[PDB]
Amino acid sequence: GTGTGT
Amino acid sequence: KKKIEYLDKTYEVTVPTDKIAITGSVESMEDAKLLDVHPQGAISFSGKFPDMFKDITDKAEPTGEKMEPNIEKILEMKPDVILASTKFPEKTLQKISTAGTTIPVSHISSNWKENMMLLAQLTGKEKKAKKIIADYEQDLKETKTKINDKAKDSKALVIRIRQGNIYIYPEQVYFNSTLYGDLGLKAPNEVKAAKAQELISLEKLSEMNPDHIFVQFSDDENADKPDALKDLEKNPIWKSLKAVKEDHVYVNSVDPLAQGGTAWSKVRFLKAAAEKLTQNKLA
Ligand SMILES: [Cl-]
Ligand SMILES: [Cl-]
Ligand SMILES: [Cl-]
Ligand SMILES: [Cl-]
Ligand SMILES: [Cl-]
Ligand SMILES: [Cl-]
Ligand SMILES: [Cl-]
Ligand SMILES: [Cl-]
Ligand SMILES: [Cl-]
Ligand SMILES: [Cl-]
Ligand SMILES: [Cl-]
Ligand SMILES: [Fe+3]
Repeated sequence: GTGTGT
Repeated sequence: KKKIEYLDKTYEVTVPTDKIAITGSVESMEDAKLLDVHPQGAISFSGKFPDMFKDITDKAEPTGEKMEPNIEKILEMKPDVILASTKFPEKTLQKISTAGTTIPVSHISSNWKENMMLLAQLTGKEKKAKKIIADYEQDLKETKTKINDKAKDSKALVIRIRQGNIYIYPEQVYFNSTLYGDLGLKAPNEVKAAKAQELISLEKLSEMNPDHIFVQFSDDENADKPDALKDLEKNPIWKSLKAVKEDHVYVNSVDPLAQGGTAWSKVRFLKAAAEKLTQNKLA
C-alpha cells in the first residue's frame, strides 16, 4: 500500500 | 535466541519456532505452503483463507488483510517473529515492529531462494527448502528444452489488473524473473524501464503489441470494477493487440493471488508458460 499500485 | 542473516541484515530470533505471524508477505505464505509450515498468524484474503492455503492455515489466526495488519491481533499472539513485507510503508513496518521481531520479506523475485531459506532457518527445514530449490532448478533445465525457439524469441508480457487498471512490473519482480530471466525471453522496454509496480495504459500496450499476454485478475483486487476483464476484452484498442487476435491471451494461468517471486510461484509459472507458449499441455 505505498512496492510503490501506490 | 539465534542470529539469523537475511539480505545483509541480522535478526535474533528464537529458532526453530512455529510462533510465526505473517502479514503483508504473501510470499512467505507461499513458502510456508511448500515447507509445510503452519504459522500462528496468516494473511486473510477477503476475510478468508484461500483453499490453496488451507493445509497450512489450520492452526492460524488472521493477521488481517494483506495490506492491513491488525496490530492488536498480532500483539495478542506475541509471536517469536513477524514476517512482514518490503512493500509496506516504512511507518507501517515500524508499527508492526511494536508487536515483535519483524523481518520485511523481499518482493524482489530474484530473492526467492533467500526468502525460502529464511522461513526454513526459522523452522528447522533447511534440508527441505534446499530440495525444493534444487527441484525447481532441475525442472527449469528440462522445461527450457521443451519450449520451441520461436516461442523463446517472442514478445511476451505479464499484466495484473487491480481496481480495473492494468499494471506491469520490473524485470526482477513478479513472474518476470521466470519469464525473462529463467526462460530467457526478452523483456520489453516498458518492463526494463519499470522502477516498481507501474500502471500501463491500454494505449501504450497497443504500441508494445506483444505476441503473448499473461493476464492475472483477482476478483478480490477488483471489487471496485468487477467486470474490468470483460470490459477490457470489448475495448477496440485491446482488440487491436496481436496477442488478442492470435488467441494468445492467458487469463489466470496461475492463481491470481500468486506473487511470482517464490519457489511455488515460479514452478507454477514455469509450467504454465511452457504450456501456453507451446500451446500444448505436454510441456
Ligand atoms: Cl471481509
Ligand atoms: Cl496501520
Ligand atoms: Cl524488529
Ligand atoms: Cl531467478
Ligand atoms: Cl519440482
Ligand atoms: Cl481505465
Ligand atoms: Cl517494446
Ligand atoms: Cl531504462
Ligand atoms: Cl488505458
Ligand atoms: Cl476470471
Ligand atoms: Cl479471483
Ligand atoms: Fe502491492
